[PDB]
Amino acid sequence: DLLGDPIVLTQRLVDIPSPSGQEKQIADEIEDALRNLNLPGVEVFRFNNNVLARTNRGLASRVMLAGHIDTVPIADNLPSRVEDGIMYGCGTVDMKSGLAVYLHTFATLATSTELKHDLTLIAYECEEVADHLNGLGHIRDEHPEWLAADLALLGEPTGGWIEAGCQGNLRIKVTAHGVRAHSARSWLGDNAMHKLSPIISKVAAYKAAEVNIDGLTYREGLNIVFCESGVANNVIPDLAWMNLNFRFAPNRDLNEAIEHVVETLELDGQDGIEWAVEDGAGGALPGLGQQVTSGLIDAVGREKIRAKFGWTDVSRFSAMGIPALNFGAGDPSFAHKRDEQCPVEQITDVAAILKQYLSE
Amino acid sequence: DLLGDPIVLTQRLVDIPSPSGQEKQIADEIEDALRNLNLPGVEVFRFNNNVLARTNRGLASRVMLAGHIDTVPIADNLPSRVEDGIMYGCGTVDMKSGLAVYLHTFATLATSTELKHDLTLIAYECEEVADHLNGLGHIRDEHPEWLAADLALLGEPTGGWIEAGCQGNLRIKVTAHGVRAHSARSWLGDNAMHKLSPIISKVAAYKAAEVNIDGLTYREGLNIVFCESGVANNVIPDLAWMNLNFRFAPNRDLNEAIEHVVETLELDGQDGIEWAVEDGAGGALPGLGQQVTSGLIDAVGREKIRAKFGWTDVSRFSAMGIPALNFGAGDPSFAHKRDEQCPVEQITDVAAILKQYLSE
Ligand SMILES: [Cl-]
Ligand SMILES: [Cl-]
Repeated sequence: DLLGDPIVLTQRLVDIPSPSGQEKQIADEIEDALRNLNLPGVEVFRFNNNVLARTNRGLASRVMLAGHIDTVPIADNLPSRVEDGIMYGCGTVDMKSGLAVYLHTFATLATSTELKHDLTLIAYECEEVADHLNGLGHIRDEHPEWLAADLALLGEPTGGWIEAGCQGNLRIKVTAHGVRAHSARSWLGDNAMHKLSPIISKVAAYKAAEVNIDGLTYREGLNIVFCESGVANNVIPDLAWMNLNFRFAPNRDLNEAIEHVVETLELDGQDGIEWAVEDGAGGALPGLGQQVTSGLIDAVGREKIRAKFGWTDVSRFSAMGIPALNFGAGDPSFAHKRDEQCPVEQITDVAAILKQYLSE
Repeated sequence: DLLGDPIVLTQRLVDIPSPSGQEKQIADEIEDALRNLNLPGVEVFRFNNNVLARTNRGLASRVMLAGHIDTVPIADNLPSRVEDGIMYGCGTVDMKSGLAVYLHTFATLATSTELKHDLTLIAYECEEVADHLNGLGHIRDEHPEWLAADLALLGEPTGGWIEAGCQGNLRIKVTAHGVRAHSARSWLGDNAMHKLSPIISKVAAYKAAEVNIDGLTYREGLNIVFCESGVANNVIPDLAWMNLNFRFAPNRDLNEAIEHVVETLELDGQDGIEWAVEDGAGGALPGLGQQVTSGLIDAVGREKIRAKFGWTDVSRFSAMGIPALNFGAGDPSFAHKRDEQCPVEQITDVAAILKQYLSE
């Protein structure tokens, strides 16, 4: 592992197969590439298949550099080979590029006297699987102190752009109960499916709330994504359920997001209707209006920064009270596509931006 | 085959296995039991596995006696054995009782000088299967003249009661089309499922119309019986469909029933929504207020006659412009139950009622 060059490290990390669960090797290499390379003041920490590292140069602000080392199950995309200006392979866009960059820059500026911000580097595992294996997850649960920082940056592929923060994510399953009866004697029973009619109506009528933050504009989303009901053409259904997916702006927290959905749809009070949260997640504030961030906005340009409507591990930091942004290489597409295309150029563009940000 | 006794014929017809498609034998026996028994003026007609027979004694009114000779697939219910006042077996309640009765009475009164009404007897096949194999169906299609009568009686199990007419049956499949999009960017797409919200609301708000006929009261039914939509928790569904089941009073015909549903739910005009009829069927008027029926009402009692909310082949006659009633033996339950229980008594009760009706 070089760490002396950005593009080489990428093609090096990509050629090391790391589909979720088997990040063992790529993790071990990164640890040893940092240890055998004896950077003074730099602390290396091995936690499962996560690799943490931090400097303690006193210093005012602190920047977090995080990225996942795992990939989606490989599909004839390894090893990698560069084809005239562009690198094809697996992971070239999903982190392994940004990861190479986040690693490279930390290896260099850790001992550079012109480092304006303390650095933490977290290369974590199992991002591509249920939130009970997530590397950042266990870290937050056992060693939260390591997450501490004044700004967090996630290597997620953004094509050199800054996709600031992320929106909260809430999935609720609304279930209506009735009683079976022959569809010709409907009155003898109670149509469960019809009970969702009022709740459905409010959802289809709901106009998503919208909020401005740091010059950015986040828009919410409330949609029915699953609706299943029925047992026979001549039987009044006694059971009907839905899946509501609520995407809330980073100015809300789960408890608020939940309370908003439950109040607006009147999930409590409606007889025969039960609801429950199947998945919840916090949003992420970009905090662009802070000095800790000033430099980075400049090294990228105010007109290359949009809001992230999706959800990334960026929230795990914002939960800790840490502003976070998505900043990586490769087009957001080719994400899990069986032909990840990453313009070899963006690798150096990003690495350049980071130095300008962390040196001014 | 006796035809000299009602209860014997029943236990005889039951012991002859006739699950849909194999009514061959039971059909052949009935034909030959009528032919070799040379009733003068009586015409016997063999059509597929249906057995028709009619008298032509001039006479004013004419009564139709119809019943299906087939059963639901047998399930350890044959042969049959009577257990102290009650007969257990397969078909003992689903027609084979009424069929025995309808046969018996036709064999007797066909040459009796005290027969007030001309008689047609139709013992048809494949009632227990899609309406493209139905015996009465093909008869109506090729030899409608045989269905001609002033009153029709179906041997369906009603436990000696008269279940008058039947309600129409309409199933429409409403389908909404949208466009896929990430549930966090819902605005980029169009939620198909939300498009059914207005139509669903009208259905859940619709109060079924209700009509009185001949002292009887029919109530309609409009219910969603199937609702399926969704492709992923993070994907705006582009496709959503429903199954509406409309049960209309016998004062409406299919074209009216359809037009009522389509107007009330505004199925035309709503953009992105297509609808289609999957199944339709006419209702059946009881016509109890007619002289042709006078006798039968008396031989049963005005307080043993209720309205049939379901649907029976009784409609196939009412379509021909012929009032029709459901009058059979055995409890309406035990219908397709793996233990058909028919009180051996009701066999003679019904046969008695019929004579009193057809002799006065
Ligand atoms: Cl996004
Ligand atoms: Cl009924």
